[PDB]
Amino acid sequence: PALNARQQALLTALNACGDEMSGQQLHRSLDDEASMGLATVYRNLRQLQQRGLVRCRHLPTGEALYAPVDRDRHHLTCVDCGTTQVLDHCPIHGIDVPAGDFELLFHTLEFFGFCSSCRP
Amino acid sequence: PALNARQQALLTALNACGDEMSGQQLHRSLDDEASMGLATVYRNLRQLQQRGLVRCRHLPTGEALYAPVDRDRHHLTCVDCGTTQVLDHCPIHGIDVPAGDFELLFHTLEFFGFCSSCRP
Amino acid sequence: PALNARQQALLTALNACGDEMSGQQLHRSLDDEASMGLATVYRNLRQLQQRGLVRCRHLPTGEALYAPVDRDRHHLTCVDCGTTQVLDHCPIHGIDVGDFELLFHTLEFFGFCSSCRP
Amino acid sequence: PALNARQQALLTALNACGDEMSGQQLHRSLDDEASMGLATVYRNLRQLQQRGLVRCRHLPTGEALYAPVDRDRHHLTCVDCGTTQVLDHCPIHGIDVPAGDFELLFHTLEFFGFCSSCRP
Ligand SMILES: [Zn+2]
Ligand SMILES: [Zn+2]
Ligand SMILES: [Zn+2]
Ligand SMILES: [Zn+2]
Ligand SMILES: [Zn+2]
Ligand SMILES: [Zn+2]
Ligand SMILES: [Zn+2]
Ligand SMILES: [Zn+2]
Ligand SMILES: [Zn+2]
Repeated sequence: PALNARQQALLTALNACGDEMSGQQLHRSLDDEASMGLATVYRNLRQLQQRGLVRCRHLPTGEALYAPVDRDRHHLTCVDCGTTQVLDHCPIHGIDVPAGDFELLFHTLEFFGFCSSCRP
Repeated sequence: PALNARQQALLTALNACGDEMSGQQLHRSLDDEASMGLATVYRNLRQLQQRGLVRCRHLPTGEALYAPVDRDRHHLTCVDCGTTQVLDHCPIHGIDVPAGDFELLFHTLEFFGFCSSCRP
Repeated sequence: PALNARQQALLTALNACGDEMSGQQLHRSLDDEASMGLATVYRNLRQLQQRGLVRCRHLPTGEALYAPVDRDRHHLTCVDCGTTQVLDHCPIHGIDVGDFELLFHTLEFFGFCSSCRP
Repeated sequence: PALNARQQALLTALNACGDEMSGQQLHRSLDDEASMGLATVYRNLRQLQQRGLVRCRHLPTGEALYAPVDRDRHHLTCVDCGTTQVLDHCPIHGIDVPAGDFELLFHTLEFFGFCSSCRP
């Protein structure tokens, strides 16, 4: 098929941001011309996800962050204080999973531990 | 300090399930001898997480699932229909983190694509 | 006979744990002073099994789980995802079964969980 | 799904043998027409196991033995010398588990003790 105007506006906003965006950040980024209700943002994000055009991950707090499917950024996160840093590059280096008759689009990879302040 | 009786009962239940459980599923799994209130389950889970004895991740739905920290099971999930399969083996088994005094506990690795039924 | 220090340390650890333990979990759980190589853990477990003091079962993927012989817990296991529930009671309690001396039984159920059933 | 030619060849060989077979025994049983690599045998057995079309049980040594899912044979085994005898019939007589939202396929039932030679 082809993208409706709301799906196109969300993909444009996700591409324009250098980072991931929460549903609320994405909602606040829309100007009058592109404006839609918050529930409409989430519905249209879900459709973009089902078409494999948007990726999602959750912070430890449960907040969802969205990005274009091609943005493959991974983090180290302290399980105590939640402090987080981005990895320089993806350590899988584009290698394929071993290969079950499943068409692969992307991976989320997140590392968890204790920062200097929190380590026992 | 050593693990109290409630912390031990939760670790036992998470080990016995062979996979992961939400806080509500963990609560429903406890036998008469291990049973405690739901708020007690959440408080004790949070403590186990902070001690690095339990790992947590979020499903695409935003539900939080818990497992023993050493249970390292990854999935393929269809972004269209939400069908999921567990991988028999971790494809990044033994990975080190690249580069200042951060103690690694675990990684979350999840693959997303289209299943046989959904692939265009 | 009587148990050597290594056999006693493994039986103590299996009794102290509220559930079954893999050989690797048992190995990691030992006190520093009683610690031994993983192959030594397996050799000593095999001796405890031969004396009828420890029971063993295998997960579908081949991992061995050990417990005191007296712990008679049975499971429902999904053959797809490996999700498991313990049965609250033994469903063959009181079952009947020359010169074979019976010590214990393993009883394990396999199927599809709600998520995996097509 | 449906069975590929390798899955069909393994099911045929397991049905043709009067009892259970290790992956290596199954591999050695295949004729020129049905032959495949050992790793292919294990991969295809694992798939059949996950689909509930073959049953698996482990000898005390850890060796995996496979059979058609409907073949329900149980044993008496000496824990000392490993000598084993088959039970003349299943004493559960097809009775169902008590009955959560779980579809039951089969049971493994194994008895353990000391043979005449072994009790000290
Ligand atoms: Zn921290
Ligand atoms: Zn990556
Ligand atoms: Zn690199
Ligand atoms: Zn699908
Ligand atoms: Zn892993
Ligand atoms: Zn399952
Ligand atoms: Zn029993
Ligand atoms: Zn014997
Ligand atoms: Zn039977």
